[PDB]
Amino acid sequence: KRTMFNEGFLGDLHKVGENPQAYPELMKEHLEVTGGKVRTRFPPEPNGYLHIGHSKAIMVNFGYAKYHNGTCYLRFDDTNPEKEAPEYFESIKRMVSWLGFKPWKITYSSDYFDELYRLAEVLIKNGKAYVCHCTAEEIKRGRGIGTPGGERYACKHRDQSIEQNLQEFRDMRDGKYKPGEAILRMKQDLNSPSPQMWDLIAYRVLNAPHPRTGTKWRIYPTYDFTHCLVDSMENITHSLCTTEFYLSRESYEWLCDQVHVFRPAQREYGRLNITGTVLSKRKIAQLVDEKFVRGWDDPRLFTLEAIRRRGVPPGAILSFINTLGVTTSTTNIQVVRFESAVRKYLEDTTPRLMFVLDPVEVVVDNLSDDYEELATIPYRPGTPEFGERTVPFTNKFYIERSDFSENVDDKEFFRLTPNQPVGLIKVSHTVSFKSLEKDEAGKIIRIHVNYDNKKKPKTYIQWVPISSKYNSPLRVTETRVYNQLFKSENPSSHPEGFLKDINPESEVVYKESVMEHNFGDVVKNSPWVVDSVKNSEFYVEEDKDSKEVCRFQAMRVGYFTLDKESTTSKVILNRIVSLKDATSK
Ligand SMILES: [Br-]
Ligand SMILES: [Cl-]
Ligand SMILES: [Zn+2]
Repeated sequence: KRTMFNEGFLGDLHKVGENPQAYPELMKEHLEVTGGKVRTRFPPEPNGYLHIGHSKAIMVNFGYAKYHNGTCYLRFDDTNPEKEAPEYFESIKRMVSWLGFKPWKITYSSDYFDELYRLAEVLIKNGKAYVCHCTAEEIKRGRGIGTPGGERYACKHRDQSIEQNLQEFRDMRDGKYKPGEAILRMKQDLNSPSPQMWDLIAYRVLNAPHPRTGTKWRIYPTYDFTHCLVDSMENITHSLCTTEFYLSRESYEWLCDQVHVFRPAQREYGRLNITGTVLSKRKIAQLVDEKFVRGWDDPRLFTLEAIRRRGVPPGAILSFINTLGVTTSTTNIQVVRFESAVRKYLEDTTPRLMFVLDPVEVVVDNLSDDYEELATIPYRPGTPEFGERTVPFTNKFYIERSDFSENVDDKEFFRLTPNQPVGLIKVSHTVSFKSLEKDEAGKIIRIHVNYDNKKKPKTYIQWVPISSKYNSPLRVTETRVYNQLFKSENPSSHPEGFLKDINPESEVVYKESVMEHNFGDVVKNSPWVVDSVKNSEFYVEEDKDSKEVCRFQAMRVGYFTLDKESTTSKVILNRIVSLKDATSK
């Protein structure tokens, strides 16, 4: 019964209405508005695509609310003016939804600019802010900073009367200062040992339009100003951020107290750090721009869009996050570890098909054209709810080129050779080599065998029959096999730069693979959900029309799903992950 929500960091969280206040009477309205129910928020900046790390923030905030029958905001933190970029907003919405969560309301930090400005005047009127005209360097010097440790002291602006500050702030608003010539600073404590109390900048002059508020504003608040005040206005009961910002909790609470508003409870958890890839917008941008990957959703990347297109089930991500647990400590996870978790999840949940990447035609010389041995095969052993299907064994079929070898002295090779018969999955007898045919280039184009129907074979291989009756094979136009994008676990530390740690074989494309005809029924009945998952607390209902929900295990090959670009006419598969953890090879 124990999950991340009732133990560790989330388990130790306060109850609604039991977090400390500077002013006692403010809790009353808080409880009235919240109704004593949990209110969290997911407040991403809509200036980029979300990556795997954000899955933890999503699950933590939406999950905690859900667990307590409360609500979670989806708040676009658009505090800073930016160029229009709708794609980021919609992607964020899709990813939240993809992971199975629902915002009770969607808001923007910019929705509160009017109230934020008012509170800024309140802060000034309470003698807790001043208008400063110091340059960036003069501000650094006042903070004892090009190395730190120096003496700290106030500028002359800090002593300004309330009247002067208020007038100058209104002049900032009305465009009487150029950008940088004036800022509103919080009047905190320059003698404090904490940098977050060194008179933080609250408002800047930017003279730039805003997508939501147009040309209305010449001045904008900073994150230091907006985050706690918006949390307060939205009556957040649990403001959950990463420990990366633990130091700012002091100034977070200070600001609320200075303008006499409800003081929300900011509590910090350790973020998820994925190593073995690159997550910065600038570096991924380089990969995309220079064509190292196909785009921002390329399956080799660890953006959430990429992970979705790759075929990683959303429930696997949720389960993974829960297993790691949530505490004040960061979770530092290798790509290999994440991929192992996905692999195990897929092994528990996927239907199993016979699929041949690089097919070689096999002809059975001693079987008639009307011979048909119907092999009925469960979609997944030990999973009755997945049912079964049938595959016709005829006198013509395809096997993997890698499942035949002419080298009869290779004691490690357990498949088909001229001196060694091979078994076929769910087929009664083995097949034995008779002859082969090559083209001028020496490539094998056909193998003749006998069906040994009148000593056990070393292994049983997959096969795809040629059978017009059952429209077999299903022909796959393109199969994209993905390996590690980088050769090392720390690409950014590569001498010649991270781009030089790229793995040349990160994407291997196979053309004209062949698949058993029952793939059609697999597609039709996707997603395939085992009972254990259906009844778990991490079940995510997926869109049955999404391509990526068509996940399956290709026996002896790996785990695959349909790519975004796939169609019935031109089937395109992505390999989600290989069958097994790495070997020395
Ligand atoms: Br955060
Ligand atoms: Cl490649
Ligand atoms: Zn100053």
